[PDB]
Amino acid sequence: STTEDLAKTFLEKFNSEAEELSHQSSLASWSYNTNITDENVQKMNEAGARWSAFYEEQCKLAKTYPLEEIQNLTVKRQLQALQQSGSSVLSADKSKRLNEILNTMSTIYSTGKVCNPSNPQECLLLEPGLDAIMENSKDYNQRLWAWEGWRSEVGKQLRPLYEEYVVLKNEMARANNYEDYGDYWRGDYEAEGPSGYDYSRDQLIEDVERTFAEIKPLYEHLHAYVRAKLMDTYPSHINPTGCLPAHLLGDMWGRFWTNLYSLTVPFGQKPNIDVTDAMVDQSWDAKRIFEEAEKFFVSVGLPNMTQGFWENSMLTEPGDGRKVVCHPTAWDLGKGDFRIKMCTKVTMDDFLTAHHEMGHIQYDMAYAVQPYLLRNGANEGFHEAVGEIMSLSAATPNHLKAIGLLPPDFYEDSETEINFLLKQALTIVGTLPFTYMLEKWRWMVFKGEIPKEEWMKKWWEMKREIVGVVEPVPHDETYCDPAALFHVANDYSFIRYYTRTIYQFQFQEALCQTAKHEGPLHKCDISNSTEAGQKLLQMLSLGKSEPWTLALERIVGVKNMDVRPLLNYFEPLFTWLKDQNKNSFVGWSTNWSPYAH
Amino acid sequence: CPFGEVFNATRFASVYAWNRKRISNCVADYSVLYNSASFSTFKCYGVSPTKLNDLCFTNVYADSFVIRGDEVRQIAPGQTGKIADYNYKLPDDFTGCVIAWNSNNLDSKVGGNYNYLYRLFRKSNLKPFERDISTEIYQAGSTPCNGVEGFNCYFPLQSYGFQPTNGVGYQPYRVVVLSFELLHAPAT
Ligand SMILES: *[C@@H]1O[C@H](CO)[C@@H](O)[C@H](O)[C@H]1NC(C)=O
Ligand SMILES: [Zn+2]
Repeated sequence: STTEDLAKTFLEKFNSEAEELSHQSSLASWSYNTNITDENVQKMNEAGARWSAFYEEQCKLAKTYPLEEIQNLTVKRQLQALQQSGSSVLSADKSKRLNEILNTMSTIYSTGKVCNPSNPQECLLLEPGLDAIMENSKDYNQRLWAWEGWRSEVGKQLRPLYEEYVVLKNEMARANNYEDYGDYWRGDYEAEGPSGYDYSRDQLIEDVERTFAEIKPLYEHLHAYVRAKLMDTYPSHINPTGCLPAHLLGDMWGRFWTNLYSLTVPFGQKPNIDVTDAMVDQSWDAKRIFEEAEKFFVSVGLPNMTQGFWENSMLTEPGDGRKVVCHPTAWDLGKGDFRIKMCTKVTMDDFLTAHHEMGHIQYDMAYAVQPYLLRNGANEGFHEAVGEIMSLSAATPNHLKAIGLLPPDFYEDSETEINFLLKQALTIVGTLPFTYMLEKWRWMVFKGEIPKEEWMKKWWEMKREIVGVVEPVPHDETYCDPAALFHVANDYSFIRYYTRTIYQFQFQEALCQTAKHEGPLHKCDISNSTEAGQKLLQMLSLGKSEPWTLALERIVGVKNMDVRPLLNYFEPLFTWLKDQNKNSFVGWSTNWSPYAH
Repeated sequence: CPFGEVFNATRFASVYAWNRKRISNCVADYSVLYNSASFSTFKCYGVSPTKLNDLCFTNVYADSFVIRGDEVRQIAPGQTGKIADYNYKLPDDFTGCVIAWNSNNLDSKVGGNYNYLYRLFRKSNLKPFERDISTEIYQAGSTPCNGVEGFNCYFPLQSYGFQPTNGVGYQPYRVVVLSFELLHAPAT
């Protein structure tokens, strides 16, 4: 018949068998994650073997149906997903070598130690030893030997592997009609959907650059406030108009500035709002936390949790001797089976992560109506943005008062509110230049615009100019400091952390305007707005069945990234920061080095 | 009449090879059926559920099978979908009652129950009350299959997977379709 008639029939066979094999892998992996067992490791790996094998043959078959021969977009979108397969095109010897490199990098990253020059008996792994330093130490020299040792022990080992990684990954990518490996990664944002919902892979760079330009003023002022407060701790080594030295940033890479809060808090005489104590005095348990998250989604008109959700989840660490993995996850096991795995504790943190993880489950439930292959977030950024805005609402003092964890007469001081926004910014605004600059480097390396003889030269040029961060020690081309971060050594794209941050405030602002919340965006709670819930469901139910541009338009009214909601969220902190900075320099010189003398 | 060997039967049929039992020459008590509240679906077509207990009919057919909870909507006149089109079809002029109940406790196993099947492909839609039990390879394109699976050549049956942890829409439902014929024969 038609190519399209055959594709539909092909997809129908795929869907029915894929839903079996995918479900059995989910079930087997759930058994392992809720009972770590050498047997459950076997059952898990075999279920993933059957599922991987089938999925691979089926991607090959999908290529027999040329997309140009296919009218229906829903059929087209499913085939498109199937026939982006990977390094299958790569020769067997090159494919075997790429995997060798990939595993070697991951293993020297996960096992490398760094020894104290002061005590050779003290050789720490990143976790827990070096992370403890980089997140807690206020001693310039301690942080420095941790920071430099890591980038020299493991980073130097990674250097020649990463050169071969780029060459091979690029070879695979070009043999798949992609310009380079970076252009392949930008594939996740491509949209060839209806009307003016189309989006090219090259547009992503343009949109990440236009939006970043709009964020830099806010960042520059956050950067100058933090620089001034770090002068009070490292007077010898902080220049009032220079970049910040890279090892003083509160983690190994400066990826987040969250751990600079004790050094930089605006009003250290004010405590954080922390309803943990109220939860213990009201005798909350894990069941009460998830019951309250459930009430929240029902208040905006979304479904309850399923009965199997309550019966089959693991909302509490087991005490039957079963060893489990405690990291919080939300599971869409297939065939109507939705679960959460969490070692829930009676704290404000775990109360907020439960709303976050239940947000994932709500997205999963909404797009279960879609065909198997379209059962996902509109793009790689959507799922977390959705989970995150549930946290934003659940944490607001308005919501905590309605829930009863805050007294009905509670009033937030302007100082407490500035304290809170500043902590938000150290995490949310602080990572935006880091994230953009990292992926911009990788994009340019894959593109061949940064030759290997200039890799570390350009890495630190862009870290100085874009991030305002300067290396404490010069680093020649024996180094490979980008690979010294987990995601780079383990072959994960990074731009998702940038885009989801922008989406999340676009989502939150559009729902808050729908709920007709008046006042500052950062105080908004969408609870009890069924209008807001409907607008939300308009997007969630689509899954990946439409261009992400249209999915975005359904909830926020525009079809692209816009940073104004992010800036609106932080506008109180912004005008405060400008006042604080009025007698200091704002911006930074790209020439001063901590080692220039 | 012996509604108890169909309804409370131990084993049920896959939807594609659905079972049929003739009920005739029979003292017919329909109150016991609509008095049991285990049934999740009890839609009647033509006849009224209570008013059914006082009507007399020429013969009664009791078709029984197992499907997924999501598909119980298809066992109704005027429906489309894989079940209504390829497995069990009700006439637009149907007179009778569709009775369904969740059977997760019986029909779903840990690790999965794959014994219940449904037909995935067919060259055309079933006629009302047709029963296709063939297993010829479905030939989707011009190239022939020669009795073996291959490119564009699919085995036409497919298993349900019934694990007890499935959501309600994916849980096994036992269905009984009661067909009442009124004219062109004497009553029974
Ligand atoms: C079996 O089902 C019938 C419904 O026709 C019911 O009357 C009977 O009570 C059931 N069996 C037993 C042992 O109760
Ligand atoms: Zn999440």
